[PDB]
Amino acid sequence: PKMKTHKMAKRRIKITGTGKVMAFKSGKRHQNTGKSGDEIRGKGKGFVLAKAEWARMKLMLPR
Amino acid sequence: MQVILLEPSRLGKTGEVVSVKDGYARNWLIPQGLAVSATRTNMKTLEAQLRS
Amino acid sequence: MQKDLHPKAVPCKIIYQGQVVMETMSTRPEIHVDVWSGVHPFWTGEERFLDTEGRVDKFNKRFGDSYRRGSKK
Amino acid sequence: MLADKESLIEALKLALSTEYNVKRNFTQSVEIILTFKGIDMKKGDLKLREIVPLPKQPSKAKRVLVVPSSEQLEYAKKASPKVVITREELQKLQGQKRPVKKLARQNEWFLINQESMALAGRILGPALGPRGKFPTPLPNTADISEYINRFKRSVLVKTKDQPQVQVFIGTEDMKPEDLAENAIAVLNAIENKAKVETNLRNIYVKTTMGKAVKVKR
RNA sequence: AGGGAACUGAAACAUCUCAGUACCUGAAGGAGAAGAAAGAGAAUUCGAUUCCGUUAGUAGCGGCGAGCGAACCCGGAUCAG
RNA sequence: GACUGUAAGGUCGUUGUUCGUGAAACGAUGACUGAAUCCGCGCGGACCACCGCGCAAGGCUAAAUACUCCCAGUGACCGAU
RNA sequence: UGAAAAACGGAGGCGGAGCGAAAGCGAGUCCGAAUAGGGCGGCAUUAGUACGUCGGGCUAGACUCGAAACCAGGUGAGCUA
RNA sequence: GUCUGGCAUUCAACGUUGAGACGUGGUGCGUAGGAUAGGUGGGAGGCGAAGAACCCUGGCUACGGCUGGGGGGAGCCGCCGGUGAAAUACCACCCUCUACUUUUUGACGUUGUAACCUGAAAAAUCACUUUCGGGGACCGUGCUUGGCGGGUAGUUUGACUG
Repeated sequence: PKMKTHKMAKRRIKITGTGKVMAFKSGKRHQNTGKSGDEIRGKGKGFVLAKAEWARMKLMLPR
Repeated sequence: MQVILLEPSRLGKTGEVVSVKDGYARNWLIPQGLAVSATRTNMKTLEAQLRS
Repeated sequence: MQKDLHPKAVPCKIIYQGQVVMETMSTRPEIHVDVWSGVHPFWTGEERFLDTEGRVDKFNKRFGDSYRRGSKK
Repeated sequence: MLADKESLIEALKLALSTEYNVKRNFTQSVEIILTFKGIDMKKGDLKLREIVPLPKQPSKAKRVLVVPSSEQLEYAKKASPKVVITREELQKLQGQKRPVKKLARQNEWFLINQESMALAGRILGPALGPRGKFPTPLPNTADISEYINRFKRSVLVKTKDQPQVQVFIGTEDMKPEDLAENAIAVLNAIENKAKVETNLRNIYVKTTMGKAVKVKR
């Protein structure tokens, strides 16, 4: 019995193997976006640090 | 059902597949001398009630 | 027992549980209701197999004027 | 499949009477005309342009014009249509002006040999907008003659812009009751070929020059 | 089948989970219930219900919250009018 | 052996279904529509186009799945608060 | 089969190159005008997995108990009326 | 619960504004075409004792058109015509579009009787009510709506805290 929380079963979930796990960086986007130009090139699996223990109950059985 | 008619004295007399009233032929137009169709005699006696 | 309509009747299901002004648009609604009811038809009749008194229905006399059992009133 | 065999009975078979038609000099033909609802013609479903000849052999019905060659001339006139030429000895319909409209207006079906799509095509064929005529092929045989007969007495339904299922079929003096299967080999026949099944408007039928009748579902 | 709440959880909290559950009332055999059809599937295949086996604990659902959860491939009892 | 074994889709309000119902056909109801009527008709998750299959119309189907009042026999339990 | 069994059994999922919304791509990878960068097959590399007791946790009241309060049904009102 | 709208157990008619269809059909000014064109198949003969060339004349004209009668009473129209996106009438014609001879539809007001209920006759307040007076589409149930409503319900009502 495991539900796998589908929401945060989307986003980053894919596993790596024998190195480091992914994440999501997430900036602000949306409106008034007329400035900045760096994270503009930095968005996807923005690694957090190591807090990927919570997320597991999100999914971990036949993706 | 098929309406039809033969007993006149009120709006023509011939037969027809039209029902002005809300289906109330046989509920008032039968217990006072009428009939107003209620059988199958209009797939006979509607071909077989006009010849010569 | 000479209560419900001889035909088929309606009762024994039917509830509510609707909302109050909100149908997916601005703000997720609450709920507010969640209760019981039921439905019944009407009168007028003549005869069919097994005479007692009469109850009939609504949508059971309109086209219900063929499957008789012995009558002509 | 407008209807089964029993459809063109009381629909297309009436001319002998009084108040109805007219007692002319010679017996006429029969007409089939309907009345449609609106118009639509370029992506879906109209324009009936089929290959529907006729089994039985009537009389001088429609006319044909042939542009064979020099080895297929006389053997392409066994029906006395209008006029047939050859190949080389045929360059009169590409010089004048008005006289050109005398070999395309009164010729219903065509029987042009497969070796003539220009000498008579854009000159007296697909150019006829109103009449709606064009060139059609022939069977695959080293002989071209009988196909001429099995094509004139035929009946075509030109596509254009008229709200009516015009379905010529022959005449009316011999045995009009010959619709035992010939009439069934025209409209009703087209059902294992075309792509149809439901939705055209009402169906009408009538006499020639008198009044109009009706059909049924 | 007529049948219908509810303490709880969401760390409180009307859609919700309990669910159609407590209870009432009707039926017969110790078998009734779905079960041979205006059908499931999907490569241009396969027939009669249900159960568990495996999937899928996937798709979806969803104060988008906990949460409920088929069909795609599978066994036998049965592969019978 | 005594009988004779072959005469309804739909709209609006909604319950369910996994689907809290809305970006979706499908069970059905509250008042309105009983059309199609056969190469016509039911849907593939609204519709367009083509395919797939099934045809108003009423049920029987034992066998297993799930049950545990009684009759033998059977288990690394208690011990007559 | 049968007072053990058991081989027979790929329904099947987990490990498995990955990344990418995914598509799809590809032993290399999302950016677009792309030697400079985070992850990866990679790699001075475990590619593993199943049984058991067991670290925490989990689907359940399932560490037990102590609350006045909400409900279905049913019982007398000979208590005060 | 109570206040309001929607269809049926409320039938022909009647003074009716609106509305859909069937029927004739029916506005269209690119010269010219006997003639000012978004039309097809059939076609050899179209109109006329239900009165047809021609004239007077009244109504919407960006100046095309929609009808009668009478004045003249037995005379006007298809084909080798041209040009036009097309040659035509007779049976049809969809478009922005119309006034009725029929039908259906909120109706406002008016007679009658087929839902219904209140006063005699057969064991007398129900149940049949037999001819019942009666008024009659009203009273009302259904699903939907708005308002009110602590009548009833689940919760919040935040917390901090020298």
